[PDB]
Amino acid sequence: KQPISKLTRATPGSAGLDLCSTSHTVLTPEMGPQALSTGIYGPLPPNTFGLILGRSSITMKGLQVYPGVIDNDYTGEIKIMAKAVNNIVTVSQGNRIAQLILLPLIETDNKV
Amino acid sequence: KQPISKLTRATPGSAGLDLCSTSHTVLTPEMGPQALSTGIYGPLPPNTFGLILGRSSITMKGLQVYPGVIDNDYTGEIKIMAKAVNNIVTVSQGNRIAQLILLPLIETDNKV
Amino acid sequence: KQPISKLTRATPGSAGLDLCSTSHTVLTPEMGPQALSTGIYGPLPPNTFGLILGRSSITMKGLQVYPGVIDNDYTGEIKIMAKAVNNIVTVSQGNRIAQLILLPLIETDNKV
Ligand SMILES: O=c1ccn([C@H]2C[C@H](O)[C@@H](COP(=O)(O)NP(=O)(O)OP(=O)(O)O)O2)c(=O)[nH]1
Ligand SMILES: O=c1ccn([C@H]2C[C@H](O)[C@@H](COP(=O)(O)NP(=O)(O)OP(=O)(O)O)O2)c(=O)[nH]1
Ligand SMILES: O=c1ccn([C@H]2C[C@H](O)[C@@H](COP(=O)(O)NP(=O)(O)OP(=O)(O)O)O2)c(=O)[nH]1
Ligand SMILES: [Mg+2]
Ligand SMILES: [Mg+2]
Ligand SMILES: [Mg+2]
Repeated sequence: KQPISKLTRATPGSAGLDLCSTSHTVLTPEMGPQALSTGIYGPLPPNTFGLILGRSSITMKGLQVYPGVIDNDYTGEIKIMAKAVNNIVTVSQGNRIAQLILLPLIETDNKV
Repeated sequence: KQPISKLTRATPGSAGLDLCSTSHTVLTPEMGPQALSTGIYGPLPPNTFGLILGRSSITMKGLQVYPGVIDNDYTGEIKIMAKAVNNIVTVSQGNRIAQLILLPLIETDNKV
Repeated sequence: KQPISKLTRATPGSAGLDLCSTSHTVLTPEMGPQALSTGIYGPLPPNTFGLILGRSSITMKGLQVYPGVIDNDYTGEIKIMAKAVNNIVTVSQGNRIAQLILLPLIETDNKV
């Protein structure tokens, strides 16, 4: 297992940490949502939660990433939920497919 | 009407407040986006805004929730904007279909 | 080029800055994702990043906006990544098609 801290940013001002697919995978529209492995695991830094979002270059090439919420205390593997929009999409091993954004986790009095 | 404060978190580290559908609804791909009732109303806590996002277990079962922005001062009913991706999806009353994330509302000098 | 500061909010409590299309464009489902011009450019205020999200009235009319991350130091044109869901969608010049949300950019020790 590899932690969040192993992820990298494209540039200092890049909002997201890049997430790569660990397998070669082919996706077609009729397959619907698929969960792609990353080999990267939660949990997140205290007081933060994560959002998985698409990279625009990948979205424009026809692979939609469904935004996903990563809970602060999640300790499982971060998977990318993805669907081919219109056409056959081929993802190669180590391709940068999504990005992880970290956001503040607001406290509320909501019952847990 | 029920306020945000009545919503619940799965767990202390869960980023989202769960949103349930108040009706039994069937969705097919050809129907396009549908607004599902929740019986839950704005407004939000001061200096925050909301984002409606899908639950991953639901996304992977073929129901896409379109991310929605809930404005701080919205006082209407929070509805879930949803679409069946590929197949017929059946939502039962009280099923947890989406989640509400609260985020800080940044001030800017943009004209209003 | 026009900066972010020229954008406007619907109302004081509106989380988003409105983004309008600079061209008349027709979209059909088979076309897949399209990048719509806005004539608005980065960069963003220090310590913030942007998220492009759909307006709910537009989503419910059948035009999906793919959430997009705007990096702090992006200096290019902000484009709206959009797809007609089920039907033919016609976007007119100056129509409000998306919104820009500003969020805090969290610092991490991730290698850049
Ligand atoms: O795209 C995603 C979304 C979620 N996740 C993981 C991280 C998060 O902590 C966990 C829970 O996600 P959701 O709350 O959105 N799913 P759900 O509500 O269906 O499951 P649970 O009831 O356990 O919260 O699933 C992913 O790995 N990828
Ligand atoms: O998924 C959603 C998205 C928005 N909303 C509500 C809450 C928000 O305050 C209100 C406005 O949403 P948008 O700003 O995204 N819609 P639009 O720009 O089309 O309407 P308005 O011009 O009034 O802001 O709609 C939902 O109930 N569900
Ligand atoms: O919907 C979008 C998404 C991104 N963008 C721009 C702003 C952002 O700074 C830039 C990078 O977006 P992504 O990081 O999501 N794309 P990608 O990872 O494919 O490119 P890069 O490797 O340069 O980061 O693209 C848009 O204009 N519209
Ligand atoms: Mg990127
Ligand atoms: Mg959940
Ligand atoms: Mg709006």
